[PDB]
Amino acid sequence: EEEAEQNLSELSGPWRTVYIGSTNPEKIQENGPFRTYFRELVFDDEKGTVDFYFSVKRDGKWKNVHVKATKQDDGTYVADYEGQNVFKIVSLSRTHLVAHNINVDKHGQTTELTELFVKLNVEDEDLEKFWKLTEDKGIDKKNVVNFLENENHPH
Amino acid sequence: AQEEEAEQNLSELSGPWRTVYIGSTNPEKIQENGPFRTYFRELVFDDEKGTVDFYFSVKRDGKWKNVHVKATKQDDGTYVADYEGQNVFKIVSLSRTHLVAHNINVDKHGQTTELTELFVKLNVEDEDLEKFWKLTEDKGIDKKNVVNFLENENHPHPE
Ligand SMILES: Nc1cccc2cc3ccccc3cc12
Ligand SMILES: Nc1cccc2cc3ccccc3cc12
Repeated sequence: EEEAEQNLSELSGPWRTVYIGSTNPEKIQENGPFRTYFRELVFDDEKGTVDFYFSVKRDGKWKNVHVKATKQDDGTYVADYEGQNVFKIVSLSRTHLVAHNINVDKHGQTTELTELFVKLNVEDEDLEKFWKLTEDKGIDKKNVVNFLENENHPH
Repeated sequence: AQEEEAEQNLSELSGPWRTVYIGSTNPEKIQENGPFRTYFRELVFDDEKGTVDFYFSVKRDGKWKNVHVKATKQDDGTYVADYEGQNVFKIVSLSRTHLVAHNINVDKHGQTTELTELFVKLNVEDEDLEKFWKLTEDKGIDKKNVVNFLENENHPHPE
């Protein structure tokens, strides 16, 4: 019985959007800039940054977007995306993230958003059980597809 | 006496699941446009009827399809289901977060293919859901202005 050491960087990896709420419905409606499907998040304790990787559909087509947020002294984060954003992490753990974002667009319009995201965790022993079974059945490693990375890098 | 009955309570594990890895003795079956290149979405276990409903997506002929398959348990402990032929699969390892399975498929030409798979569950805890709803209520956001991204038709394509 063992568990990996807790590190903020250990939180990095595949994450998925569960719910997103908005004070302005238009921002999260179809073709809205904040109807974001998360792919991955990367936390960097040293630089005080969080890199966001998500997909959003615009003009009827899906786009992959990357946004880097920078932490401030007050613990909040700032990021440039469809205007200026100030993001606060309300709750964070190995499996979930609840955040509050304040966005002010190119027209001075303010929108507040809430979100719940969940992390997809793949444990070491589960991976080992999969590979053992795979080799027991005589399946070549090149005959294995990684669906998770496909979902994390869509098109 | 052979083995004894197994106290089975998997109803608990129902919910959103995702495909991590799928291996195959026949690469054609899981290559692009392959029938088993299946992206899981949801799994529902019924302990009383002894079944498992699979909800997944697969790309066929350049087109995405949402598929629903019902599997039925057997005295054997394995499950059988019809999908691109006859299937007999076994759950090798299972927990609140992962599923490792072995499936044997025989297509319409009698060809036998063995597949292995690792799937992970997307667990949404009540404590976290409550935190989200409280925060959402605090920001004066109406429940109708909240979008569910777990169960939504309009989503990105993995390929
Ligand atoms: N700072 C941000 C940058 C890009 C997308 C975001 C999407 C969000 C969704 C819910 C709550 C906060 C969010 C912050 C975001
Ligand atoms: N019963 C099933 C129906 C449809 C696709 C499946 C894909 C699988 C992949 C690896 C192991 C078992 C599988 C069972 C499947």
